[PDB]
Formats: sequence, C-alpha cells, structure tokens
Amino acid sequence: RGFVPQKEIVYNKLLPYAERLDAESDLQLAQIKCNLGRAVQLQELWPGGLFWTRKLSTYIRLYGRKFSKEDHVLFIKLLYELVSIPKLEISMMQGFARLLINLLKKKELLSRADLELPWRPLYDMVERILYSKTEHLGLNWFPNS
Repeated sequence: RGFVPQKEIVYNKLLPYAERLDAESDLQLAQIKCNLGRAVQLQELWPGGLFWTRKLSTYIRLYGRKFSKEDHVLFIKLLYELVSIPKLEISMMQGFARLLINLLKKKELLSRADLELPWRPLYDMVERILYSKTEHLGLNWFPNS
C-alpha cells in the first residue's frame, strides 16, 4: 500500500468488488489532491475549487477518510485557510466549511500533535456573521442555514 488508510469504511471491504475499490480510491485521491492544489494556486475558486472540494466530500463519504495523516493535516490546513478568508462569499464558504467539519468530526484520528489550528480567524469569521450590524440593515443577506 502506498499509504496506511485512516478510519477506512468497513462496508466497502465487504462488497464483492472491493478489490477494485482500492485502485479507484487511490486514483481518485490523487486527482483530488493535484487538481485542488492547482485550483487554489491559480485562484479558480468558483469554476474548479468548489468542484474539487465537493469531490473530496463525496470521496470521504464513499470511501471513508482513507488517506495518510500527512494528507489529513494538509487538507485541514488548506480548507481552514480557504474558509478563514476575510471576505469570502458566504455561500462559497458554506460548502468548504461543511467539508472541514466532515474532516474534523473524528477527533481521535488526529493526535493534537499532528494538527495546530488557530482561533482568531474563526473568531473574526463568526463576529462578521453571527453579530453583523450590516445585516439588520439588509446589506449582507446571510444564508438561512
């Protein structure tokens, strides 16, 4: 194996065609990593970045996490920096934040040595949106959910 899988879904193992699943997962993971890094590097958020973020979401849901802990910290840091943007479109950050929550739900997987997220970006984020003066005036129109 190229990597040790992390918290892989057992049910995929039980499937009759589970042998092909490993190759499909590895290829899909490679595509996701390369394309998402590239889309951030070129700053093509609306066409491709959200697309590959959604691709990571379906990958996690279908195959479990199934990546190295190094990859896990990298995904976390990227989505955090992307979600922790000062003035990102809120409809945009909704999906990235949903993905980041999906990655971070299984706290036990990450050592607390592996990952060090800061808190001031999140504070500024919620202060922007949970307590927005501009919203009551009708300027900002936050989403419902």
